[PDB]
Amino acid sequence: GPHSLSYFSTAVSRPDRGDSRFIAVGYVDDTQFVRFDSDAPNPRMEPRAPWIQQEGQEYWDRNTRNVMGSAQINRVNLKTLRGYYNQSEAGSHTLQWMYGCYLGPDGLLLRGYDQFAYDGADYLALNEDLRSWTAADMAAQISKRKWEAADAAEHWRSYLQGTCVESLRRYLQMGKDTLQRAEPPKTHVTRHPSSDLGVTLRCWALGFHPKEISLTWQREGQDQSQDMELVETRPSGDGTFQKWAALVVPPGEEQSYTCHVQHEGLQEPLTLRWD
Amino acid sequence: MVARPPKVQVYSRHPAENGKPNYLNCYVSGFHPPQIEIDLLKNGEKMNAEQSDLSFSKDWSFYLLVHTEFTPNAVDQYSCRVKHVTLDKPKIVKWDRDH
Amino acid sequence: DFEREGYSL
Repeated sequence: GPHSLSYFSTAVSRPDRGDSRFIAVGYVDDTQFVRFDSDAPNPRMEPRAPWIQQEGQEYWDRNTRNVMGSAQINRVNLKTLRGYYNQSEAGSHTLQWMYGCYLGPDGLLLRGYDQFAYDGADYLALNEDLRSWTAADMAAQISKRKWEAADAAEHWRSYLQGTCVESLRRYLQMGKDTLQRAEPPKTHVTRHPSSDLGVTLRCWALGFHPKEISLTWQREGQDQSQDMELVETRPSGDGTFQKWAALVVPPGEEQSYTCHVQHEGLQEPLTLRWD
Repeated sequence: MVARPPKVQVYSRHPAENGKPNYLNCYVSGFHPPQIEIDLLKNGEKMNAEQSDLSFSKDWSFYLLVHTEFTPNAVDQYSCRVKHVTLDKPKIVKWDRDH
Repeated sequence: DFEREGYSL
């Protein structure tokens, strides 16, 4: 698994108030570490993980200035896009922006990205060459031509290849005891009534980190993915995660079924059954 | 361009044991637009629960965690109530110790 | 370390 540093920003227009709101969050891997909210009084970039608090005032001042300027540009972007699409001035719209870097095994950039969505749909994205952009429609073509004229890709390529991965490496060191710790899942299978003709087996994985995990059910060697309910992986609230996978099986046939768990905290894939 | 409805899970951090302090979570994901109201309820009454900073997944859908400390017991009922443009009436999910 | 946006859409 490549580590990553990622910033996720949401800009929302608020015509009834005459303004906009911009929220940004930063993550290393699955761990949030900073936030910014333009509705906050005196708004600043703020810490959200303990290990970032060792950064000095220059870091917080620079982060604040950078995210504040970005909030101002995105406030204007909401108006610009409303005009490109000839939308009413009364409606709220959403512009999301996400950029970040994944770290290769050699300490270089494995992949960088910088993209936007408007009202949930892809708008404009930096291609993996970091030299060119892909636009989703005629509006985004206007933006793309602007950004080709300005050589906006150079600003992003330089960041992604340089400071993004160097920052990431620093944060991985700062937070090594949590960020670089894999915690394996605690696992068990529960049994619940379903009907006359069925019982539910639920395979649980609790307390694991990172969030990536595989839970599958088999019956005597055959995978059951088509008939199982697999919930979205969910946060515990303490930096770990939870997941379950459930299947309705015939009454009395529980021993034919095995749950299979893969996670980077386990030494070997686990097989378990209801007991 | 169609709005995406929220998925909602309500669950405890740790396996529930009556009389043992714990944490109650309402994880709301997959939704768009981002305007949403998410309330944890104790016997139908809103709890003063902390909410995560707004974020989103790779597919641009939003997610939020609403959470608070609680001590489960044999009497109190907990749920999570969600209001969103895609929902005709508030979506209520009960806390079930088995989900 | 947050990079500022430099350009508008």
